[PDB]
Amino acid sequence: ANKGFLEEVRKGNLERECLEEPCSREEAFEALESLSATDAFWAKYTACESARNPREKLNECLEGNCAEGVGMNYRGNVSVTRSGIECQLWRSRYPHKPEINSTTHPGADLRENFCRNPDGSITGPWCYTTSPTLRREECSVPVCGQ
Ligand SMILES: CCCCCCCCCCCCCCC(O)OC[C@@H](O)COP(=O)(O)OC[C@H](N)C(=O)O
Ligand SMILES: *[C@@H]1O[C@H](CO)[C@@H](O[C@@H]2O[C@H](CO)[C@@H](O)[C@H](O)[C@H]2NC(C)=O)[C@H](O)[C@H]1NC(C)=O
Ligand SMILES: *[C@@H]1O[C@H](CO)[C@@H](O)[C@H](O)[C@H]1NC(C)=O
Ligand SMILES: [Ca+2]
Ligand SMILES: [Ca+2]
Ligand SMILES: [Ca+2]
Ligand SMILES: [Ca+2]
Ligand SMILES: [Ca+2]
Ligand SMILES: [Ca+2]
Ligand SMILES: [Ca+2]
Ligand SMILES: [Cl-]
Ligand SMILES: [Cl-]
Ligand SMILES: [Cl-]
Repeated sequence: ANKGFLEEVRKGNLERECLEEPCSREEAFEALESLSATDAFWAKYTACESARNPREKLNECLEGNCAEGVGMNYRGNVSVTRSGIECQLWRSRYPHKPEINSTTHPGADLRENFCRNPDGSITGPWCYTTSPTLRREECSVPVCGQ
């Protein structure tokens, strides 16, 4: 947050400016050292608004081992779908040509074949499946706070 006066003379600090106070994308950018880091942080940050209080809740959401809300914040290592289908590598173009990837969604952390919810799918974190007949399916990930 920018209370207006001279705080902006200080070098950006993520803890002070974004975690101890709400911040704008530009503030986050100033506090971080790259666009990559900014895209990643901003995606995790916005996906955790429903959990900014208390800090323990916010930190858990940002860590992303559990899904908050619809799970756009999820960054865990589950790579199998609900029905048990092994997830397809996000970077692979087979058996399904991904409409969603690193380019269309930077900061979504679409690594390997881990489940993610880059488009805010209502059924939670998902992944393109290795089954030729099923393009994508949601995964079973633990919900934050339960
Ligand atoms: C330099 C003073 C300018 C303000 C003139 C108003 C009258 C005097 C009252 C003083 C209170 C307001 C101080 C505001 C100001 O300029 O902030 C100085 C900054 O350098 C401090 O920055 P920083 O610690 O990052 O921001 C404040 C915020 N509570 C935080 O934790 O981020
Ligand atoms: C979750 O998955 C990540 C990503 O594969 C694992 O971290 C990687 O671990 C390898 C060693 O096995 C390192 O070479 C990589 O640098 C790590 N990837 C990065 C840069 O994040 C991590 O160990 C896994 N943890 C769990 C929960 O199993
Ligand atoms: C992302 O998708 C676009 C078109 O959908 C494609 O041009 C690009 O090569 C893809 N890259 C990834 C993230 O695999
Ligand atoms: Ca501030
Ligand atoms: Ca600021
Ligand atoms: Ca700043
Ligand atoms: Ca602090
Ligand atoms: Ca403050
Ligand atoms: Ca600024
Ligand atoms: Ca700036
Ligand atoms: Cl396809
Ligand atoms: Cl990868
Ligand atoms: Cl899905």
